[PDB]
Amino acid sequence: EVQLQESGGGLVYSLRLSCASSRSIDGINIMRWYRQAPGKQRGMVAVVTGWGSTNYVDSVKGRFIISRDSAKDTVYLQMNNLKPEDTAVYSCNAIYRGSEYWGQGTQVTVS
Amino acid sequence: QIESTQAIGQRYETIHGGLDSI
Repeated sequence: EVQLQESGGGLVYSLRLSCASSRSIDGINIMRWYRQAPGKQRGMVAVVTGWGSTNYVDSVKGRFIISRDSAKDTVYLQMNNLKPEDTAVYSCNAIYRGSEYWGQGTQVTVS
Repeated sequence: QIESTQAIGQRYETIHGGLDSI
């Protein structure tokens, strides 16, 4: 039982993105991002856990970063290297007792 | 138990989407 919140819309010529988390922080086992270009299947982008792990999808090395603020029950992912295709519907979930966890998401832009 | 039934929750939202289309 977890809940999920995010952020990061609009276009800049800087560059911005993130999400957040809700419940019982630092049960932060596999806590992973997802992304869905519309009319396509699901997709996982970046994975970060409690143990300072850092691994990404084959497309966002250089393009992205994972961050983990244990204080205000949140995990961060900050976009870099503007390129529009990253426009999509998003999600930012985690795993706890192995239960399928999911949220809502956000969008990305051009120019 | 609870983990199974939460998987079940999300998975019937999937079910309801499919049933809507069909």
